[PDB]
Amino acid sequence: YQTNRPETSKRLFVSQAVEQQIAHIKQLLTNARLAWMFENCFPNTLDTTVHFDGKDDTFVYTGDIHAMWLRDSGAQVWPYVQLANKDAELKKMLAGVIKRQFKCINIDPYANAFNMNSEGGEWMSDLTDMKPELHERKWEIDSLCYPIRLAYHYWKTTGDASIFSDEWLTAIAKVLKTFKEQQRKEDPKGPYRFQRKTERALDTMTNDGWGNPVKPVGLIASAFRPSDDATTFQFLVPSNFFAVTSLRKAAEILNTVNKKPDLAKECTTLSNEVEAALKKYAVYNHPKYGKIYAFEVDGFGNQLLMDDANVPSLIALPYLGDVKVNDPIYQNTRKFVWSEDNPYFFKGTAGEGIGGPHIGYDMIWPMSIMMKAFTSQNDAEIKTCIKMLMDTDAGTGFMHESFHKNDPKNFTRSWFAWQNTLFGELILKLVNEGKVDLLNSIQ
Amino acid sequence: YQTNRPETSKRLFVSQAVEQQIAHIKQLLTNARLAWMFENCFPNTLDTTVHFDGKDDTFVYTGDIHAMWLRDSGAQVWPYVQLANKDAELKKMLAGVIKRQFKCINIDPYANAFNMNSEGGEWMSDLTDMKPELHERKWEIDSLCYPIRLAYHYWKTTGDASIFSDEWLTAIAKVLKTFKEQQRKEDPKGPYRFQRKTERALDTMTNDGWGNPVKPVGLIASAFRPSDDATTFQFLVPSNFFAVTSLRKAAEILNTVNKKPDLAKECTTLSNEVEAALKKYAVYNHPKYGKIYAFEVDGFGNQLLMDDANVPSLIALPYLGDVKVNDPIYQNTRKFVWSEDNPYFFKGTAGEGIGGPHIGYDMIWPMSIMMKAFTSQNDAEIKTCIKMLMDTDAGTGFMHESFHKNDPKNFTRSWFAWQNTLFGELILKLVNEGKVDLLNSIQ
Ligand SMILES: [Cl-]
Ligand SMILES: [Cl-]
Ligand SMILES: [Cl-]
Ligand SMILES: [Cl-]
Repeated sequence: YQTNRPETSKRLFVSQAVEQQIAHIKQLLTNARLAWMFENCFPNTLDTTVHFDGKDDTFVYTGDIHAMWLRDSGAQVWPYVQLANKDAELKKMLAGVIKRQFKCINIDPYANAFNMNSEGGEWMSDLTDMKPELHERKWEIDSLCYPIRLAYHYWKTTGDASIFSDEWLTAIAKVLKTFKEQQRKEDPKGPYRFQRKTERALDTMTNDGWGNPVKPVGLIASAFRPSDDATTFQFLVPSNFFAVTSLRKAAEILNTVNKKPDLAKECTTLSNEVEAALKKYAVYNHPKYGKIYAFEVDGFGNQLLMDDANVPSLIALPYLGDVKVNDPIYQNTRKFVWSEDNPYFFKGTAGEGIGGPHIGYDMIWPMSIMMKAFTSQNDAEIKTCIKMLMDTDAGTGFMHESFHKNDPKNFTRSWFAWQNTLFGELILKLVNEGKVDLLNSIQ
Repeated sequence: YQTNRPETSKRLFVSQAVEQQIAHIKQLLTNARLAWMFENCFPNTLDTTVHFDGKDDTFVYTGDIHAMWLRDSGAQVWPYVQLANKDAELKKMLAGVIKRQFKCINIDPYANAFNMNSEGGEWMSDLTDMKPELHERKWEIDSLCYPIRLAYHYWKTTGDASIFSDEWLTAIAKVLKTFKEQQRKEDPKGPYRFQRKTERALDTMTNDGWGNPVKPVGLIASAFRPSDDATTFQFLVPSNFFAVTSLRKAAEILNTVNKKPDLAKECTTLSNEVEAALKKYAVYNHPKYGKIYAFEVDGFGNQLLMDDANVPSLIALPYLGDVKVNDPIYQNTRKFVWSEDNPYFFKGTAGEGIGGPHIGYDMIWPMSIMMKAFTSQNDAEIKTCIKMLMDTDAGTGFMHESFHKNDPKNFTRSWFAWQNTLFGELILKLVNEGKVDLLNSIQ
């Protein structure tokens, strides 16, 4: 099992703590293919996408899409944070990612994807207010949450509050401004409008670039989902849940570190407003499953019942920490989304799981199977998930965006560093929780 | 009030019976403005869009979109049928419209819009199987229903069954085939795929050209609506209702005229399947309004609650004859759609009514107001609607596609012959029902 990592000399960033963690997990695992896949995937972000300048900046590419997503970058380095106290260079690089993220938010808090400098690119032609520092300007609530999540974990783990600079203060004020704009209370249209001349229906917005109507009940409108597909009803439930938790983290930072209580209070009160509106509008009494969370709602009474593989998703709510895994409405939702009552759940000869309209019919995303494992309370279920992930990689040793339910050799995104990070993180979690016997029972 | 009709020498088709009807209504009406609008609108189709070859063919343009829609053409000559027994040339022309519609269906039963010959046009580059005889190929269930409706009413009025030729037999077989393909039972994708590179989200289809998934519960998928906007969930309820009725008319024709009892039974069997599925899936228990009809459903349990102005619409069900006007679920739906609980209902300084995502926020379609009048059981409501139509035409004396809720001078489609026909039809209906005194009470 020769590694599919790049040759040592070609790896973009090296962490001694990451290398020792990998050596350790390989030693513990008896399944040689699993160990090989772990080694391929866990460090892929560092091997292939990290540009650390040695000082205060880290730019992080997604993989086979050559720009930096706020979402991807916040996830791509997530499991490394727990190693930061053992590795000074790793710690500096992580602080650089967070500092870069806040600078990106400051450039445009509506934008999902950024260039390293001012290169422009193919989406300068989009019918929206573009700057050459942007790769793409799809408004996605979760773009602003992932950096807050990363920064909070980095701070709690390391005690290093120096990331909460004047650029952070500018950024978090932009986050509040943007979230409140997108409650669309005074104007159904507003400051964010997006169209693109494209054949892909979900890469442009309905109603002349304004999206489908919302009734302004307190939820935050998201123009696009974490899949980068346009929302159908703009009050995207998983992303609103993620906003609640992220604003509360922000409030704690603002009170404790910055002594900026007015901004903290604005975060707290907005979080409570969004949470109250989720309780009032995001629940659907399903005749089969009982009370479940809707995927998207419009505030008029429409509720879209589905899930999409991309995190934040319904199945992943407890992974991000937005609900407790025991939440009865979550457990009902979990049963619903992993069934043929979900329009984007697919089952065939090669496996089963959730995809979405991004790639279309019958294309299962490994992320959904990973999130089923992350949120499982049952060993047999976790084992089934891990074996499926091993048996649906087309022998590449990496995580893909999606694969066909009847043929894993038909797959999308060969080099998707967020997904590789998630797989490494999953295996590490399971080993650290004392479940190496379960993994070693895979023959 | 000088007429806005063309001068006599520029009128494309002249009917003696239509002129007699106009002169009769003008003499009965005492409101000069209303009489003027009637005269402008009722014959607009004949005046400006009809090309009858004197034999067996009539081509009918929409107005300011220079192609023939199966929907528009089937409605544009509808109110003239009742005059056909007294005007041989009008009769011949109507039979020519029908014959042309069956010819169109035989060219491509998935296509909405046709050229007179092989001119091609802007949409030849669409990502679908195009032919130069097509102006557009957006699959809309109602495209196949409007011709059957016209044909049945022409047959019942005139007794002329000569229109039900071998070309009809081919055509109705294609209708059955197409409807059944679009139940999507054995293949969730199927023979019809459509994308277009466009900034307009609803002018292309999701999921790589297949649209959003449907669970094959027996309903018929419509890729697009009568607005020409893509469906959100493909089992479009008003169109499925229209299909049931249209299939039963076709069964009657096939039994009585063509002596084809097996093909007739195939129509009836399908009608019964769609009807059963509408009962099981199309009803939503609205907490404010009671049981209502959903606008679109996917068969998985998703139901979209709204209405769009274009007929077939929810408000128009009794106009087309698909439900009785005192169906309790219909009456509940009627209250819901004409309310701010409908995302596409707008109220402003100029009036109120229903639009849709075709033209977008705040744009009300006169068709919705007309349909409210057509389906009204109250003289005062009827009078209010007629007054609103008169007060929202920007002084043009014609019916428009849409007008801004706060300013009727901001309007779309100055020359829209379907809409002009509907207005004439409405006024004629009210006079023929004995309600001229109501019309003459408008000051
Ligand atoms: Cl649009
Ligand atoms: Cl509060
Ligand atoms: Cl095993
Ligand atoms: Cl009056």
